[PDB]
Amino acid sequence: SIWDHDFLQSLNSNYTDETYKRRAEELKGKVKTAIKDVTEPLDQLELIDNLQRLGLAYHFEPEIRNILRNIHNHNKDYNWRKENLYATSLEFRLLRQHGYPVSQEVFSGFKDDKVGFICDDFKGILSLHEASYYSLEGESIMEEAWQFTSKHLKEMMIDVFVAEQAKRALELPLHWKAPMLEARWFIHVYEKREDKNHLLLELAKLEFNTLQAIYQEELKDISGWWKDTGLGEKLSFARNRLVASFLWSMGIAFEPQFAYCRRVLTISIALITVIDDIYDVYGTLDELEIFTDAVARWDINYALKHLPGYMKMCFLALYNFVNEFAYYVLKQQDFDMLLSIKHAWLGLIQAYLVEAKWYHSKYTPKLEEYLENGLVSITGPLIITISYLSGTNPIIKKELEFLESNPDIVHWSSKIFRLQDDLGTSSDEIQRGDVPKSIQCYMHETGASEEVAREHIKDMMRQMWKKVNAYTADKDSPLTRTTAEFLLNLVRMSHFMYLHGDVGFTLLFQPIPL
Ligand SMILES: CC(C)=CCC/C(C)=C(/F)COP(=O)(O)OP(=O)(O)O
Ligand SMILES: [Mn+2]
Ligand SMILES: [Mn+2]
Ligand SMILES: [Mn+2]
Repeated sequence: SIWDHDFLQSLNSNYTDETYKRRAEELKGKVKTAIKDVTEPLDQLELIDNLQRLGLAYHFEPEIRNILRNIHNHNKDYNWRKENLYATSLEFRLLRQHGYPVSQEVFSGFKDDKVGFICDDFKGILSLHEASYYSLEGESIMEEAWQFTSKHLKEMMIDVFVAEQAKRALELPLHWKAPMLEARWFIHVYEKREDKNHLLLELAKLEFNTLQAIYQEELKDISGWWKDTGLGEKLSFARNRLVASFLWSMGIAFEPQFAYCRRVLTISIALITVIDDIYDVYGTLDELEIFTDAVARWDINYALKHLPGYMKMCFLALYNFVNEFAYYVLKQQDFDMLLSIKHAWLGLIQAYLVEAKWYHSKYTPKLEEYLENGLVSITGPLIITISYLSGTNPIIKKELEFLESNPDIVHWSSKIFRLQDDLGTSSDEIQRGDVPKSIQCYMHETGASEEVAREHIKDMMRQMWKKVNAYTADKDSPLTRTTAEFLLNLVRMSHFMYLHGDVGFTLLFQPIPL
Protein backbone atom coordinates (compact mmCIF):
# COMPACT_ATOMS: atom_id res chain seq x y z
CA SER A 1 0.00 0.00 0.00
CA ILE A 2 3.03 2.21 -0.49
CA TRP A 3 2.07 3.40 -4.02
CA ASP A 4 -0.50 5.89 -2.79
CA HIS A 5 -2.16 8.84 -4.51
CA ASP A 6 0.55 11.35 -3.58
CA PHE A 7 3.23 9.01 -4.96
CA LEU A 8 1.36 8.52 -8.25
CA GLN A 9 0.77 12.26 -8.72
CA SER A 10 4.45 12.97 -8.07
CA LEU A 11 5.76 10.88 -10.97
CA ASN A 12 7.11 12.70 -13.98
CA SER A 13 8.61 10.29 -16.48
CA ASN A 14 11.00 11.72 -19.04
CA TYR A 15 9.59 9.33 -21.71
CA THR A 16 6.26 11.10 -22.20
CA ASP A 17 8.23 13.57 -24.35
CA GLU A 18 7.91 14.07 -28.10
CA THR A 19 11.61 13.51 -28.85
CA TYR A 20 11.42 9.86 -27.76
CA LYS A 21 8.26 9.28 -29.80
CA ARG A 22 10.20 10.63 -32.79
CA ARG A 23 13.15 8.26 -32.34
CA ALA A 24 10.66 5.40 -31.99
CA GLU A 25 9.13 6.19 -35.39
CA GLU A 26 12.67 6.29 -36.79
CA LEU A 27 13.50 2.85 -35.33
CA LYS A 28 10.17 1.34 -36.44
CA GLY A 29 11.03 2.19 -40.05
CA LYS A 30 14.58 0.84 -39.88
CA VAL A 31 13.24 -2.38 -38.34
CA LYS A 32 10.56 -2.78 -41.02
CA THR A 33 13.16 -2.77 -43.79
CA ALA A 34 15.54 -5.04 -41.87
CA ILE A 35 12.63 -7.51 -41.66
CA LYS A 36 12.57 -7.41 -45.47
CA ASP A 37 16.03 -8.99 -45.47
CA VAL A 38 14.90 -12.06 -43.50
CA THR A 39 14.06 -14.67 -46.13
CA GLU A 40 14.95 -18.06 -44.63
CA PRO A 41 11.86 -19.61 -42.95
CA LEU A 42 13.47 -20.55 -39.62
CA ASP A 43 15.01 -17.06 -39.36
CA GLN A 44 11.56 -15.61 -40.02
CA LEU A 45 10.01 -17.78 -37.30
CA GLU A 46 12.73 -16.80 -34.84
CA LEU A 47 12.11 -13.17 -35.84
CA ILE A 48 8.40 -13.38 -34.97
CA ASP A 49 9.29 -15.13 -31.71
CA ASN A 50 11.69 -12.30 -30.86
CA LEU A 51 9.24 -9.54 -31.81
CA GLN A 52 6.54 -11.12 -29.63
CA ARG A 53 8.66 -11.70 -26.52
CA LEU A 54 10.20 -8.19 -26.81
CA GLY A 55 6.75 -6.60 -26.60
CA LEU A 56 7.03 -5.20 -30.14
CA ALA A 57 4.69 -7.41 -32.17
CA TYR A 58 1.67 -5.08 -32.30
CA HIS A 59 3.84 -2.55 -34.22
CA PHE A 60 4.58 -5.08 -37.01
CA GLU A 61 1.32 -6.99 -37.43
CA PRO A 62 1.26 -6.88 -41.27
CA GLU A 63 4.90 -8.04 -41.47
CA ILE A 64 4.21 -10.95 -39.11
CA ARG A 65 0.99 -11.82 -40.93
CA ASN A 66 2.94 -11.96 -44.22
CA ILE A 67 5.70 -14.22 -42.90
CA LEU A 68 3.20 -16.60 -41.34
CA ARG A 69 0.86 -16.87 -44.33
CA ASN A 70 3.82 -17.53 -46.65
CA ILE A 71 5.13 -20.27 -44.35
CA HIS A 72 1.62 -21.78 -44.28
CA ASN A 73 1.48 -21.75 -48.11
CA HIS A 74 4.86 -23.54 -48.29
CA ASN A 75 4.73 -26.02 -45.42
CA LYS A 76 3.06 -28.84 -47.34
CA ASP A 77 5.95 -28.77 -49.86
CA TYR A 78 7.84 -32.02 -50.33
CA ASN A 79 11.00 -31.60 -48.25
CA TRP A 80 9.74 -28.84 -45.95
CA ARG A 81 9.74 -30.76 -42.63
CA LYS A 82 13.52 -30.76 -42.03
CA GLU A 83 13.00 -32.92 -38.88
CA ASN A 84 14.59 -30.46 -36.48
CA LEU A 85 12.47 -30.80 -33.34
CA TYR A 86 13.18 -27.19 -32.32
CA ALA A 87 12.19 -25.75 -35.72
CA THR A 88 9.12 -27.98 -36.11
CA SER A 89 7.94 -27.02 -32.59
CA LEU A 90 8.60 -23.32 -33.12
CA GLU A 91 6.62 -23.39 -36.37
CA PHE A 92 3.75 -25.39 -34.84
CA ARG A 93 3.51 -22.94 -31.94
CA LEU A 94 3.53 -19.77 -34.04
CA LEU A 95 1.08 -21.06 -36.63
CA ARG A 96 -1.39 -22.36 -34.02
CA GLN A 97 -1.00 -19.15 -32.00
CA HIS A 98 -2.16 -17.10 -35.00
CA GLY A 99 -5.01 -19.41 -35.99
CA TYR A 100 -3.38 -21.39 -38.86
CA PRO A 101 -4.19 -25.15 -39.05
CA VAL A 102 -1.23 -27.43 -38.28
CA SER A 103 -1.56 -31.13 -37.47
CA GLN A 104 -0.11 -32.85 -34.43
CA GLU A 105 1.26 -35.33 -37.01
CA VAL A 106 4.17 -32.97 -37.75
CA PHE A 107 5.69 -34.52 -34.57
CA SER A 108 5.12 -38.23 -35.33
CA GLY A 109 8.63 -38.59 -36.75
CA PHE A 110 10.19 -37.78 -33.37
CA LYS A 111 8.11 -40.45 -31.62
CA ASP A 112 8.48 -44.23 -31.50
CA ASP A 113 5.18 -46.09 -31.06
CA LYS A 114 6.68 -48.31 -28.32
CA VAL A 115 9.20 -46.13 -26.44
CA GLY A 116 7.70 -42.65 -26.98
CA PHE A 117 9.58 -39.46 -27.83
CA ILE A 118 13.29 -39.67 -28.65
CA CYS A 119 15.20 -36.42 -28.17
CA ASP A 120 18.18 -35.29 -26.11
CA ASP A 121 18.50 -31.71 -27.45
CA PHE A 122 17.35 -29.33 -24.70
CA LYS A 123 16.56 -26.62 -27.25
CA GLY A 124 14.14 -28.89 -29.09
CA ILE A 125 12.60 -30.24 -25.89
CA LEU A 126 12.02 -26.70 -24.57
CA SER A 127 10.36 -25.62 -27.83
CA LEU A 128 8.23 -28.78 -27.91
CA HIS A 129 7.15 -28.09 -24.33
CA GLU A 130 5.97 -24.60 -25.31
CA ALA A 131 4.20 -26.02 -28.37
CA SER A 132 2.31 -28.64 -26.36
CA TYR A 133 0.25 -25.93 -24.66
CA TYR A 134 -1.36 -25.27 -28.06
CA SER A 135 -2.83 -28.77 -28.12
CA LEU A 136 -6.53 -29.51 -28.64
CA GLU A 137 -8.72 -32.00 -26.85
CA GLY A 138 -7.91 -35.57 -27.88
CA GLU A 139 -4.52 -34.86 -29.46
CA SER A 140 -2.65 -37.78 -27.92
CA ILE A 141 0.65 -36.93 -29.59
CA MET A 142 0.51 -33.47 -27.98
CA GLU A 143 -0.54 -34.88 -24.60
CA GLU A 144 2.30 -37.41 -24.80
CA ALA A 145 4.63 -34.56 -25.86
CA TRP A 146 3.74 -32.63 -22.69
CA GLN A 147 4.29 -35.67 -20.48
CA PHE A 148 7.69 -36.28 -22.09
CA THR A 149 8.92 -32.66 -21.95
CA SER A 150 7.71 -31.71 -18.46
CA LYS A 151 9.32 -34.87 -17.05
CA HIS A 152 12.57 -33.99 -18.82
CA LEU A 153 12.46 -30.37 -17.65
CA LYS A 154 11.80 -31.35 -14.02
CA GLU A 155 14.75 -33.75 -13.98
CA MET A 156 16.76 -30.84 -15.42
CA MET A 157 16.52 -29.06 -12.05
CA ILE A 158 17.37 -31.79 -9.50
CA ASP A 159 24.17 -24.46 -17.84
CA VAL A 160 23.08 -21.64 -15.54
CA PHE A 161 20.89 -20.24 -18.32
CA VAL A 162 19.62 -23.73 -19.24
CA ALA A 163 18.35 -24.26 -15.70
CA GLU A 164 16.66 -20.86 -15.73
CA GLN A 165 14.90 -21.55 -19.05
CA ALA A 166 13.66 -24.91 -17.80
CA LYS A 167 12.43 -23.35 -14.54
CA ARG A 168 10.67 -20.50 -16.35
CA ALA A 169 8.92 -22.77 -18.86
CA LEU A 170 7.77 -25.12 -16.10
CA GLU A 171 6.16 -22.33 -14.10
CA LEU A 172 4.64 -20.27 -16.96
CA PRO A 173 4.60 -21.36 -20.61
CA LEU A 174 4.45 -18.69 -23.32
CA HIS A 175 0.81 -19.47 -24.16
CA TRP A 176 -0.13 -18.61 -20.55
CA LYS A 177 1.53 -15.18 -20.31
CA ALA A 178 0.42 -11.82 -21.64
CA PRO A 179 3.02 -10.18 -23.89
CA MET A 180 4.26 -7.19 -21.90
CA LEU A 181 4.67 -9.10 -18.62
CA GLU A 182 7.75 -10.98 -19.85
CA ALA A 183 9.19 -8.10 -21.91
CA ARG A 184 11.74 -6.85 -19.36
CA TRP A 185 13.14 -10.33 -18.73
CA PHE A 186 13.39 -11.13 -22.43
CA ILE A 187 14.81 -7.69 -23.33
CA HIS A 188 17.88 -8.50 -21.22
CA VAL A 189 18.11 -12.03 -22.60
CA TYR A 190 18.08 -10.52 -26.09
CA GLU A 191 20.88 -7.98 -25.59
CA LYS A 192 23.13 -10.69 -24.14
CA ARG A 193 23.03 -12.34 -27.64
CA GLU A 194 25.87 -12.27 -30.16
CA ASP A 195 23.56 -12.02 -33.20
CA LYS A 196 21.20 -9.44 -31.64
CA ASN A 197 19.69 -6.82 -33.91
CA HIS A 198 20.77 -3.61 -32.18
CA LEU A 199 17.98 -1.35 -33.48
CA LEU A 200 15.33 -3.89 -32.46
CA LEU A 201 16.74 -4.08 -28.92
CA GLU A 202 16.86 -0.29 -28.66
CA LEU A 203 13.28 -0.10 -29.92
CA ALA A 204 12.18 -2.65 -27.31
CA LYS A 205 13.70 -0.63 -24.45
CA LEU A 206 12.24 2.63 -25.73
CA GLU A 207 8.71 1.27 -26.23
CA PHE A 208 8.73 -0.37 -22.81
CA ASN A 209 9.64 2.94 -21.12
CA THR A 210 7.07 4.89 -23.14
CA LEU A 211 4.38 2.41 -22.18
CA GLN A 212 5.27 2.88 -18.50
CA ALA A 213 4.97 6.65 -18.87
CA ILE A 214 1.59 6.25 -20.58
CA TYR A 215 0.34 4.05 -17.70
CA GLN A 216 1.65 6.42 -15.02
CA GLU A 217 -0.40 9.27 -16.55
CA GLU A 218 -3.51 7.05 -16.55
CA LEU A 219 -2.81 6.08 -12.94
CA LYS A 220 -2.71 9.77 -11.90
CA ASP A 221 -6.19 10.16 -13.33
CA ILE A 222 -7.63 6.93 -11.95
CA SER A 223 -6.04 7.71 -8.57
CA GLY A 224 -7.88 11.03 -8.35
CA TRP A 225 -11.17 9.32 -9.10
CA TRP A 226 -10.60 6.77 -6.35
CA LYS A 227 -9.71 9.55 -3.89
CA ASP A 228 -12.90 11.48 -4.75
CA THR A 229 -15.22 8.60 -3.94
CA GLY A 230 -13.64 8.36 -0.51
CA LEU A 231 -14.46 4.69 0.09
CA GLY A 232 -11.00 4.18 1.62
CA GLU A 233 -12.02 6.70 4.30
CA LYS A 234 -15.47 5.30 5.09
CA LEU A 235 -14.52 1.61 5.16
CA SER A 236 -11.37 0.82 7.11
CA PHE A 237 -11.16 -2.46 5.17
CA ALA A 238 -11.34 -0.65 1.79
CA ARG A 239 -7.57 -0.61 1.39
CA ASN A 240 -6.10 1.20 -1.61
CA ARG A 241 -5.68 -1.64 -4.14
CA LEU A 242 -5.56 0.73 -7.13
CA VAL A 243 -2.11 -0.12 -8.48
CA ALA A 244 -2.86 -3.83 -8.05
CA SER A 245 -6.15 -3.39 -9.90
CA PHE A 246 -4.45 -1.45 -12.72
CA LEU A 247 -1.92 -4.27 -13.09
CA TRP A 248 -4.74 -6.70 -13.90
CA SER A 249 -6.26 -4.23 -16.36
CA MET A 250 -2.94 -3.70 -18.14
CA GLY A 251 -2.51 -7.47 -18.42
CA ILE A 252 -5.99 -7.65 -19.93
CA ALA A 253 -5.36 -4.85 -22.47
CA PHE A 254 -1.89 -3.31 -22.65
CA GLU A 255 -2.03 -1.26 -25.85
CA PRO A 256 -2.06 2.59 -25.72
CA GLN A 257 -5.41 2.76 -27.52
CA PHE A 258 -7.11 0.82 -24.68
CA ALA A 259 -6.71 3.62 -22.11
CA TYR A 260 -10.46 3.87 -21.53
CA CYS A 261 -10.70 0.08 -21.22
CA ARG A 262 -7.93 0.04 -18.57
CA ARG A 263 -9.67 2.84 -16.65
CA VAL A 264 -13.06 1.13 -16.47
CA LEU A 265 -11.41 -2.23 -15.67
CA THR A 266 -9.28 -0.74 -12.86
CA ILE A 267 -12.21 0.97 -11.16
CA SER A 268 -14.45 -2.08 -11.65
CA ILE A 269 -11.81 -4.30 -10.02
CA ALA A 270 -11.26 -1.88 -7.11
CA LEU A 271 -15.03 -1.89 -6.49
CA ILE A 272 -15.24 -5.68 -6.88
CA THR A 273 -12.51 -5.98 -4.25
CA VAL A 274 -14.57 -3.95 -1.76
CA ILE A 275 -17.88 -5.65 -2.56
CA ASP A 276 -16.27 -9.09 -2.30
CA ASP A 277 -14.87 -8.23 1.15
CA ILE A 278 -18.40 -7.25 2.14
CA TYR A 279 -19.90 -10.54 0.94
CA ASP A 280 -17.37 -13.00 2.35
CA VAL A 281 -16.11 -11.11 5.44
CA TYR A 282 -18.15 -8.20 6.79
CA GLY A 283 -21.85 -8.41 5.81
CA THR A 284 -24.53 -10.42 7.57
CA LEU A 285 -26.70 -12.64 5.39
CA ASP A 286 -29.63 -10.23 5.78
CA GLU A 287 -27.52 -7.25 4.70
CA LEU A 288 -26.13 -9.24 1.75
CA GLU A 289 -29.67 -10.01 0.61
CA ILE A 290 -30.69 -6.34 0.62
CA PHE A 291 -27.58 -5.33 -1.34
CA THR A 292 -28.22 -8.10 -3.89
CA ASP A 293 -31.82 -6.92 -4.34
CA ALA A 294 -30.77 -3.25 -4.63
CA VAL A 295 -28.40 -4.22 -7.44
CA ALA A 296 -31.17 -6.20 -9.17
CA ARG A 297 -33.64 -3.32 -8.91
CA TRP A 298 -30.99 -0.75 -9.99
CA ASP A 299 -32.97 1.91 -8.18
CA ILE A 300 -31.01 4.52 -6.23
CA ASN A 301 -34.07 5.56 -4.21
CA TYR A 302 -34.83 2.02 -3.06
CA ALA A 303 -31.17 1.46 -2.22
CA LEU A 304 -30.83 4.59 -0.10
CA LYS A 305 -34.08 3.73 1.68
CA HIS A 306 -33.24 0.14 2.61
CA LEU A 307 -29.47 -0.42 2.74
CA PRO A 308 -27.37 -0.43 5.91
CA GLY A 309 -25.26 2.67 6.34
CA TYR A 310 -21.88 1.11 5.58
CA MET A 311 -23.33 -0.16 2.28
CA LYS A 312 -24.93 3.04 1.00
CA MET A 313 -21.74 4.66 -0.26
CA CYS A 314 -20.40 1.43 -1.76
CA PHE A 315 -23.66 0.91 -3.65
CA LEU A 316 -23.95 4.53 -4.81
CA ALA A 317 -20.31 4.50 -5.98
CA LEU A 318 -21.01 1.38 -8.09
CA TYR A 319 -24.31 2.83 -9.37
CA ASN A 320 -22.92 6.20 -10.49
CA PHE A 321 -19.77 4.59 -11.95
CA VAL A 322 -21.80 2.16 -14.06
CA ASN A 323 -24.32 4.82 -15.11
CA GLU A 324 -21.45 7.09 -16.20
CA PHE A 325 -19.93 4.12 -18.05
CA ALA A 326 -23.22 3.69 -19.90
CA TYR A 327 -23.31 7.46 -20.55
CA TYR A 328 -19.81 7.45 -22.02
CA VAL A 329 -20.61 4.70 -24.53
CA LEU A 330 -23.91 6.37 -25.46
CA LYS A 331 -22.07 9.64 -26.15
CA GLN A 332 -19.17 7.96 -27.97
CA GLN A 333 -21.04 5.71 -30.37
CA ASP A 334 -24.79 5.98 -29.69
CA PHE A 335 -25.07 2.50 -28.23
CA ASP A 336 -27.15 1.83 -25.12
CA MET A 337 -25.56 -0.97 -23.09
CA LEU A 338 -26.90 -0.20 -19.60
CA LEU A 339 -29.08 -3.33 -19.33
CA SER A 340 -26.13 -5.50 -20.39
CA ILE A 341 -23.56 -4.06 -17.96
CA LYS A 342 -25.92 -4.04 -14.97
CA HIS A 343 -26.96 -7.61 -15.80
CA ALA A 344 -23.28 -8.64 -15.76
CA TRP A 345 -22.79 -6.97 -12.36
CA LEU A 346 -25.93 -8.66 -11.01
CA GLY A 347 -24.62 -12.09 -12.01
CA LEU A 348 -21.43 -11.54 -10.03
CA ILE A 349 -23.35 -10.32 -7.00
CA GLN A 350 -25.81 -13.22 -7.16
CA ALA A 351 -22.90 -15.67 -7.37
CA TYR A 352 -21.43 -14.03 -4.25
CA LEU A 353 -24.74 -14.51 -2.44
CA VAL A 354 -24.84 -18.21 -3.33
CA GLU A 355 -21.40 -18.66 -1.77
CA ALA A 356 -22.42 -16.79 1.38
CA LYS A 357 -25.49 -19.00 1.78
CA TRP A 358 -23.23 -22.04 1.35
CA TYR A 359 -20.89 -20.74 4.04
CA HIS A 360 -23.61 -20.06 6.60
CA SER A 361 -25.17 -23.47 5.93
CA LYS A 362 -21.69 -25.01 6.43
CA TYR A 363 -22.40 -26.77 3.12
CA THR A 364 -19.52 -28.17 1.07
CA PRO A 365 -20.49 -28.60 -2.58
CA LYS A 366 -18.87 -31.03 -4.95
CA LEU A 367 -16.20 -29.44 -7.13
CA GLU A 368 -18.49 -29.38 -10.19
CA GLU A 369 -21.31 -27.54 -8.42
CA TYR A 370 -18.77 -25.24 -6.76
CA LEU A 371 -17.21 -24.38 -10.14
CA GLU A 372 -20.56 -23.78 -11.84
CA ASN A 373 -21.09 -20.85 -9.48
CA GLY A 374 -17.40 -20.10 -8.89
CA LEU A 375 -16.67 -19.31 -12.53
CA VAL A 376 -19.15 -16.43 -12.20
CA SER A 377 -17.99 -15.32 -8.75
CA ILE A 378 -14.35 -15.11 -9.91
CA THR A 379 -15.72 -12.27 -12.21
CA GLY A 380 -14.77 -13.85 -15.57
CA PRO A 381 -18.12 -13.18 -17.26
CA LEU A 382 -18.32 -9.64 -15.80
CA ILE A 383 -14.75 -8.74 -16.78
CA ILE A 384 -15.07 -9.85 -20.42
CA THR A 385 -18.35 -7.90 -20.65
CA ILE A 386 -16.64 -4.81 -19.24
CA SER A 387 -13.64 -5.30 -21.55
CA TYR A 388 -15.85 -5.71 -24.62
CA LEU A 389 -18.08 -2.71 -23.83
CA SER A 390 -15.16 -0.38 -22.94
CA GLY A 391 -12.65 -1.69 -25.50
CA THR A 392 -14.69 -1.96 -28.71
CA ASN A 393 -15.80 0.80 -31.07
CA PRO A 394 -18.21 0.03 -32.68
CA ILE A 395 -19.92 -2.37 -30.30
CA ILE A 396 -21.56 -5.16 -32.35
CA LYS A 397 -24.99 -6.12 -31.00
CA LYS A 398 -24.62 -9.71 -32.24
CA GLU A 399 -21.21 -9.97 -30.55
CA LEU A 400 -22.54 -8.68 -27.22
CA GLU A 401 -25.50 -11.09 -27.34
CA PHE A 402 -23.13 -14.02 -27.83
CA LEU A 403 -21.27 -13.01 -24.63
CA GLU A 404 -24.63 -12.74 -22.84
CA SER A 405 -25.62 -16.27 -23.97
CA ASN A 406 -22.83 -17.66 -21.72
CA PRO A 407 -20.67 -19.16 -24.47
CA ASP A 408 -18.29 -22.08 -23.97
CA ILE A 409 -15.09 -20.04 -24.21
CA VAL A 410 -16.27 -17.79 -21.34
CA HIS A 411 -17.40 -20.85 -19.38
CA TRP A 412 -14.07 -22.70 -19.53
CA SER A 413 -11.83 -19.61 -19.34
CA SER A 414 -13.64 -18.51 -16.15
CA LYS A 415 -13.37 -22.03 -14.66
CA ILE A 416 -9.58 -21.93 -15.15
CA PHE A 417 -9.47 -18.44 -13.58
CA ARG A 418 -11.45 -19.72 -10.58
CA LEU A 419 -9.24 -22.81 -10.15
CA GLN A 420 -6.12 -20.71 -10.47
CA ASP A 421 -7.32 -18.21 -7.89
CA ASP A 422 -8.27 -20.99 -5.48
CA LEU A 423 -4.75 -22.42 -5.77
CA GLY A 424 -3.56 -19.13 -4.20
CA THR A 425 -5.22 -20.23 -0.95
CA SER A 426 -2.51 -21.23 1.51
CA SER A 427 -2.12 -24.39 3.60
CA ASP A 428 -2.86 -22.80 6.99
CA GLU A 429 -6.06 -21.37 5.45
CA ILE A 430 -7.20 -24.90 4.47
CA GLN A 431 -6.99 -26.11 8.11
CA ARG A 432 -9.28 -23.63 9.88
CA GLY A 433 -11.49 -24.60 6.94
CA ASP A 434 -14.40 -22.17 7.20
CA VAL A 435 -15.35 -21.35 3.58
CA PRO A 436 -14.63 -24.08 0.98
CA LYS A 437 -12.90 -23.40 -2.34
CA SER A 438 -11.63 -25.70 -5.11
CA ILE A 439 -8.95 -27.52 -3.09
CA GLN A 440 -11.15 -28.31 -0.08
CA CYS A 441 -14.08 -29.38 -2.27
CA TYR A 442 -11.79 -31.71 -4.21
CA MET A 443 -10.21 -33.13 -1.04
CA HIS A 444 -13.62 -33.76 0.55
CA GLU A 445 -14.89 -35.43 -2.63
CA THR A 446 -11.87 -37.65 -3.43
CA GLY A 447 -10.00 -38.08 -0.14
CA ALA A 448 -6.81 -36.77 -1.79
CA SER A 449 -4.31 -34.91 0.36
CA GLU A 450 -3.98 -31.15 -0.09
CA GLU A 451 -0.71 -31.64 -1.97
CA VAL A 452 -2.29 -34.13 -4.40
CA ALA A 453 -5.43 -32.00 -4.81
CA ARG A 454 -3.24 -29.01 -5.83
CA GLU A 455 -1.53 -31.14 -8.49
CA HIS A 456 -4.82 -32.50 -9.80
CA ILE A 457 -6.26 -28.98 -9.99
CA LYS A 458 -3.17 -27.80 -11.88
CA ASP A 459 -3.71 -30.62 -14.38
CA MET A 460 -7.41 -29.70 -14.71
CA MET A 461 -6.39 -26.20 -15.82
CA ARG A 462 -4.07 -27.52 -18.53
CA GLN A 463 -6.86 -29.82 -19.80
CA MET A 464 -9.39 -26.98 -19.77
CA TRP A 465 -7.00 -24.79 -21.78
CA LYS A 466 -7.29 -27.43 -24.52
CA LYS A 467 -11.00 -26.67 -24.83
CA VAL A 468 -10.27 -22.92 -24.88
CA ASN A 469 -7.77 -23.54 -27.69
CA ALA A 470 -10.61 -25.04 -29.75
CA TYR A 471 -13.03 -22.13 -29.20
CA THR A 472 -10.23 -19.65 -29.98
CA ALA A 473 -9.64 -21.30 -33.38
CA ASP A 474 -13.36 -21.39 -34.28
CA LYS A 475 -13.66 -18.86 -37.12
CA ASP A 476 -17.48 -19.17 -36.91
CA SER A 477 -18.12 -17.66 -33.55
CA PRO A 478 -19.49 -14.12 -33.23
CA LEU A 479 -16.49 -13.23 -30.98
CA THR A 480 -13.71 -11.60 -32.92
CA ARG A 481 -10.17 -12.69 -32.19
CA THR A 482 -9.60 -9.26 -30.62
CA THR A 483 -12.40 -9.84 -28.11
CA ALA A 484 -11.26 -13.37 -27.29
CA GLU A 485 -7.79 -12.01 -26.43
CA PHE A 486 -9.26 -9.86 -23.61
CA LEU A 487 -10.65 -13.09 -22.14
CA LEU A 488 -7.49 -15.16 -22.53
CA ASN A 489 -5.41 -12.28 -21.13
CA LEU A 490 -7.63 -12.27 -18.03
CA VAL A 491 -6.84 -15.97 -17.51
CA ARG A 492 -3.16 -15.42 -18.23
CA MET A 493 -3.10 -12.63 -15.67
CA SER A 494 -4.40 -15.07 -13.04
CA HIS A 495 -1.57 -17.49 -13.94
CA PHE A 496 0.96 -14.68 -13.69
CA MET A 497 -0.38 -13.31 -10.39
CA TYR A 498 -0.35 -16.76 -8.74
CA LEU A 499 3.44 -16.69 -9.18
CA HIS A 500 3.89 -13.03 -8.13
CA GLY A 501 0.94 -12.23 -5.84
CA ASP A 502 7.84 -6.52 -6.32
CA VAL A 503 6.99 -7.18 -9.93
CA GLY A 504 4.13 -4.69 -10.23
CA PHE A 505 6.47 -1.94 -9.17
CA THR A 506 8.94 -3.29 -11.75
CA LEU A 507 6.31 -3.42 -14.49
CA LEU A 508 4.89 0.07 -13.95
CA PHE A 509 7.44 2.29 -12.25
CA GLN A 510 11.06 1.51 -13.02
CA PRO A 511 12.31 2.07 -16.57
CA ILE A 512 14.95 0.11 -18.44
CA PRO A 513 18.21 2.12 -18.36
CA LEU A 514 19.56 4.19 -21.26
C1 LIG B 1 -9.08 -9.00 -9.34
C2 LIG B 1 -9.94 -9.57 -10.44
C3 LIG B 1 -9.59 -9.36 -11.88
C4 LIG B 1 -11.03 -10.28 -10.15
C5 LIG B 1 -11.48 -10.57 -8.74
C6 LIG B 1 -11.01 -11.96 -8.29
C7 LIG B 1 -9.58 -12.02 -7.76
C8 LIG B 1 -8.46 -12.54 -8.61
C9 LIG B 1 -9.28 -11.63 -6.52
F1 LIG B 1 -8.03 -11.70 -6.09
C10 LIG B 1 -10.37 -11.09 -5.62
O1 LIG B 1 -10.19 -11.55 -4.29
P1 LIG B 1 -10.48 -13.06 -3.86
O2 LIG B 1 -9.30 -13.93 -4.21
O3 LIG B 1 -10.69 -13.01 -2.36
O4 LIG B 1 -11.81 -13.61 -4.59
P2 LIG B 1 -12.74 -14.77 -3.96
O5 LIG B 1 -11.91 -16.05 -3.86
O6 LIG B 1 -13.20 -14.34 -2.59
O7 LIG B 1 -13.94 -14.97 -4.84
MN1 LIG C 1 -15.62 -14.10 -2.48
MN1 LIG D 1 -12.79 -13.02 -1.22
MN1 LIG E 1 -9.79 -16.25 -3.78
